[PDB]
Amino acid sequence: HHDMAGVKALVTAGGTREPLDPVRFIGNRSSGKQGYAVARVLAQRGADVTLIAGNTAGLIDPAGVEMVHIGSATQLRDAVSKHAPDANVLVMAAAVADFRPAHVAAAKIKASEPSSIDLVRNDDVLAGAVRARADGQLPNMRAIVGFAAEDVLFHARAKLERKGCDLLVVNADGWLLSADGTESALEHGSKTLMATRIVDSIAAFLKSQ
Amino acid sequence: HHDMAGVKALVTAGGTREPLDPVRFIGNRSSGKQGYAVARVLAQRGADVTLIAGNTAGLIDPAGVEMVHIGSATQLRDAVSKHAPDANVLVMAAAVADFRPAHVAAAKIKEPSSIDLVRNDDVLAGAVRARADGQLPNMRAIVGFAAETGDANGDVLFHARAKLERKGCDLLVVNANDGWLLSADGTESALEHGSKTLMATRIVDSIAAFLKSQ
Ligand SMILES: Nc1ccn([C@@H]2O[C@H](COP(=O)(O)OP(=O)(O)OP(=O)(O)O)[C@@H](O)[C@H]2O)c(=O)n1
Ligand SMILES: Nc1ccn([C@@H]2O[C@H](COP(=O)(O)OP(=O)(O)OP(=O)(O)O)[C@@H](O)[C@H]2O)c(=O)n1
Ligand SMILES: O=C(O)C(=O)c1cn(-c2ccc(O)cc2)c2ccc(-c3ccccc3)cc12
Ligand SMILES: O=C(O)C(=O)c1cn(-c2ccc(O)cc2)c2ccc(-c3ccccc3)cc12
Ligand SMILES: [Ca+2]
Ligand SMILES: [Ca+2]
Repeated sequence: HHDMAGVKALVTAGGTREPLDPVRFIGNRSSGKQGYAVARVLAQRGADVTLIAGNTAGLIDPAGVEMVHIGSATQLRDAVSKHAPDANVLVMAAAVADFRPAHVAAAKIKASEPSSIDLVRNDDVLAGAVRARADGQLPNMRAIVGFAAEDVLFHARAKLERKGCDLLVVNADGWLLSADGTESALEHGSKTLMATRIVDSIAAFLKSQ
Repeated sequence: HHDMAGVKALVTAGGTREPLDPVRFIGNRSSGKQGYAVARVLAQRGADVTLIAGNTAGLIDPAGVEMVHIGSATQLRDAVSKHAPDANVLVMAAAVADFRPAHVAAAKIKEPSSIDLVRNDDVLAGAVRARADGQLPNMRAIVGFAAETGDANGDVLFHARAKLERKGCDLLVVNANDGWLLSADGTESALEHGSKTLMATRIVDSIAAFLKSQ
């Protein structure tokens, strides 16, 4: 029915774009459609949803959802730090870029030997939240959900353990891993059907607390 | 009303994406909207339009336009080499990536090594040379695009004119009034801002004009 009534949820979706200069960047192919699906299903089940959106300009804003638009992985981090204290549930569906150019040209780049692009690591927003909650800075946080693309279960359970989040959605082959040792598989169906299985898992996790 | 009837037009639009692995890539912010609008305005005036499209702002295939979807700059070059002998008009509105990664992983990449790069071919320049070398007998108009600005190395117009001269195309459509239509005869025409549809009309009108002089 409306099991997420009154629940404050913060969702990230899409891929980030790390500028090389004002027009070029490093991007990824994540559509963010799956992240929009969870936000939509959450708003559909009563949650007060805020959505931070990356490279998703051609998607429809989900109904009833407060939209936050970002560009790079660092802008996403700032937006998460800004909105996370108000959330009871955080869903990190963005394909956040793992690295960024070490230098950003303030102008568009233009004849002999090609340059290489030095890289620097971007901050792990999901770990930083897991740490903030463990440091008592996120008293409202009842659920932190991560995503992973990957024996997948070997990599998946190891990644769930390293992130320290409450649930890991891997391949969304597709599985719902709980820190409780629960393993469920995600029947590869529609993005709506998988967004229902995730929120089913979230509402379920919230009740055990 | 149908001035491009019987004209075979080959159009490129959008930005290319140069893969590092299956999920990451190097791209640019090109929407493809002006390139699609020219393809649309060409087909509506009777042309047999083929549109080679890379990354766009989520644009819809125009009706009555033959679509070819490409990813990287090398795939765009191959697609243009394949279709150019049949085209009478080439409109290179795509932002073709000048470089691509030296190595592509077939799987994703879990300290980091920098990204080595290798240059991509200049697809528009190769078309100008092929026609000047007689390999494109049907090609009557070659059109390039440029987004230029004024900097410590020269005013926008200087950069724009230099780009027309180095490329050697018949027309250079320059954005920066919105921009310029520079012809290979030394003709220069401001591009008045309008919708992408209206500006596509001033462009095709310029192309039709050049084709009449040709
Ligand atoms: N800088 C980053 C990178 C990832 N994540 C989040 O952590 C999960 C990681 O996804 P994954 O693709 O596995 O990224 P990595 O943890 O870096 O793993 P790998 O590089 O091996 O793919 C996702 O929820 C993503 O939103 C994040 O918050 N900040
Ligand atoms: N590898 C490339 C690069 C550019 N172009 C084409 O050439 C025209 C001019 O693009 P532009 O990038 O403006 O020319 P460059 O010489 O790459 O510009 P710059 O030297 O300013 O970077 C465009 O129509 C584009 O489609 C191309 O065909 N192949
Ligand atoms: O030099 C040029 O004329 C030139 O176009 C480029 C130079 N870089 C570049 C070199 C080294 C580096 O560290 C950072 C950047 C480019 C990067 C990307 C693109 C591109 C990609 C996709 C679509 C369109 C354009 C084009 C260029
Ligand atoms: O079709 C589009 O709108 C698009 O994406 C464009 C990509 N380039 C482009 C960018 C860099 C480059 O090196 C090569 C090509 C453009 C250049 C000019 C214009 C344009 C021209 C006239 C009026 C309005 C816009 C539009 C594009
Ligand atoms: Ca990653
Ligand atoms: Ca260029």
